[PDB]
Amino acid sequence: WNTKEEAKQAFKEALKEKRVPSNASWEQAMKMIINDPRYSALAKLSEKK
Repeated sequence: WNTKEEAKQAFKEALKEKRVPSNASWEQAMKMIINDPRYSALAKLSEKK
């Protein structure tokens, strides 16, 4: 992604796919896409943005 906001949107989408609890922290939310190779692109993007 070339836009930080668009990156955040992609994260939220993956968070929905990972059924991330609304009471879960941002860090915990990212862990769901970090441990999942399928979203490794977003795991790195979260550091790029």
